Amino acid sequence: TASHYGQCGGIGYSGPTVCASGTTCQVLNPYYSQCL
Ligand SMILES: *[C@H]1O[C@H](CO)[C@@H](O)[C@H](O)[C@@H]1O
Repeated sequence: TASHYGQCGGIGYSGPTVCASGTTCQVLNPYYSQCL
């Protein structure tokens, strides 16, 4: 799962896009999306 304050789903990020319970993937920039 994506981590809190970690990148959740940006362009190029092939990692876990689904956040952990209690956190939400929020796109801050097109390439940087942070799980808050
Ligand atoms: C927070 O941790 C997760 C794995 O638990 C990463 O995928 C994420 O990019 C960030 O390092």
